[PDB]
Amino acid sequence: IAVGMIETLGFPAVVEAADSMVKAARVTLVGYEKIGSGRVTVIVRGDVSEVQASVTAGIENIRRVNGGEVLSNHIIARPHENLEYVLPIRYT
Amino acid sequence: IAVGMIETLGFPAVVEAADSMVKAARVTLVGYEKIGSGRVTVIVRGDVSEVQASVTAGIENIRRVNGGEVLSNHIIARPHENLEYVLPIRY
Amino acid sequence: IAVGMIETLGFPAVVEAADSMVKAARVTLVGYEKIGSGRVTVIVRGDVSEVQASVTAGIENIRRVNGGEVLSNHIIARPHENLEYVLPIRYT
Amino acid sequence: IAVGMIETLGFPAVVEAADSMVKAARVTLVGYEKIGSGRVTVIVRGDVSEVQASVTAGIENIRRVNGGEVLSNHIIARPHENLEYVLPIRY
Amino acid sequence: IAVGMIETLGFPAVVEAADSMVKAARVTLVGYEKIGSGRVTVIVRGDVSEVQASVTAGIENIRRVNGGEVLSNHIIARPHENLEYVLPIRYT
Amino acid sequence: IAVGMIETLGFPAVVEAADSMVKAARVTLVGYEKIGSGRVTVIVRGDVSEVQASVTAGIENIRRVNGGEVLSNHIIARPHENLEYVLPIRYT
Repeated sequence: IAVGMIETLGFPAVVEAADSMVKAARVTLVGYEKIGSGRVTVIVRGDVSEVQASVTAGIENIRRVNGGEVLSNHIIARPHENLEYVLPIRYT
Repeated sequence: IAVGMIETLGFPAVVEAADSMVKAARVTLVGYEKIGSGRVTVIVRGDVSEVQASVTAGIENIRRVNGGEVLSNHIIARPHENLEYVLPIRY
Repeated sequence: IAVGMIETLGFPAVVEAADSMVKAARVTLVGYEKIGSGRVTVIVRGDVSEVQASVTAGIENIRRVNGGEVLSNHIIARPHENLEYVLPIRYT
Repeated sequence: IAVGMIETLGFPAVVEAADSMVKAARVTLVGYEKIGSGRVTVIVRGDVSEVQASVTAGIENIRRVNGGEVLSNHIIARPHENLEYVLPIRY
Repeated sequence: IAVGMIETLGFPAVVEAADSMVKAARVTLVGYEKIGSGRVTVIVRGDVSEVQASVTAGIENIRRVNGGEVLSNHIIARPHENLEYVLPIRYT
Repeated sequence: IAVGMIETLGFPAVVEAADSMVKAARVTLVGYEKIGSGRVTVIVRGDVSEVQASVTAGIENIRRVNGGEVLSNHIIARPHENLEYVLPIRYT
């Protein structure tokens, strides 16, 4: 099950990211990760083509946030099961 | 139920943002989020017109905070229900 | 009941802020908030004129701190009761 | 048992580092450490040759993360047992 | 009872600050505060003359820490009792 | 009992620091301290000459870490017992 993630500077931009992602395709938002320096990431899971659709919509719609900025983004089609136990990418 | 958000650099400005928001319209302040680098966000919920009124007043009143600064802001008229269970935008 | 707050870069300056505020007028120190980046705020409650006296004394006396810096400050005369439940401005 | 570590700026890149590491060789991902300033490290354990294979693949695959950056990386073939009880490099 | 405080960038320098302070005079180290951005403060209590002796020796000894830096420092001879209940300056 | 500490920017360099220190002499690694800004310190205890040997090896071996940087370091031969109760330099 693919994982998609968008990392933004600022929390309003991240919420737009999460909303746009779950709206644009059949993905589940499973998490929100703060790592400091104002950097925050939202994580979704779903079929690779859906997750690809989600992430693309996310990066575009953040342009509608005043003071919005995307710092990074990425999709992994088939994450190894080891990640599910160590990183916060898992269904809760 | 719409969600409105103002992110400031500095805590005094966020308090003004929160105060102004709840006073300008029928919205509820539901949260305060710290993400580091001095960045703090206040979050309100309410009808989209009320939330829109709250956020514009917040951005304007932060200007009478000594050292106050708005970094970002945003409104989502109809956030997806999934957001309620993962992000701190909930009652 | 008014709320006053002074935000400094550095913890020694914030302690001077708290001390000067409770000394200069009839206000109660109710809180100390850290939001990262070395930014720290002290919060007092009291009558608006007292809180105004406190905050003014605070900003001046921080000039006596070696390496002291005030980043921001603010007073709200009559905060909405909603704030009491979400923000740490409350009588503990 | 060797320990391998890749530190990145940004969380998405750290996920790729972790995924690539466990896929490139017989290593176990045992941890994720945040130390502030956006710096995050993933830690694996395994035989030194496997760990060496895992870390080089991690550094290489981070390059297909939009906005990804490696800050540091390192392998210790035979870390001292004292490290296991103090640092998050264990189980 | 006076309070003295030295804030450094970096943890090794704060240890030297604490050590030097308790060795230079009859003060008690009561606390260590982290506020982010590498800024850490150590806090002692004692009579104002002792506390003054402790802080000046701290500032001076930090200079033999490789990579050490003092960011700020301060003494309050008679802090208000309200401070004891809100800030980490007391005997726990 | 002496205390030695090396502070690095980045976590991989700190692990090398800890490993090199416990390997180069008869010292115990007792702690790891994060204070933000990517700054992390490892702390060992032992006889002053051993601790001196450990810290020296630590700073040299960090040159073998890709992206490794030492920000500060320091040894205190005989730390005051007060520090043991306030700072994380203790046999936890």
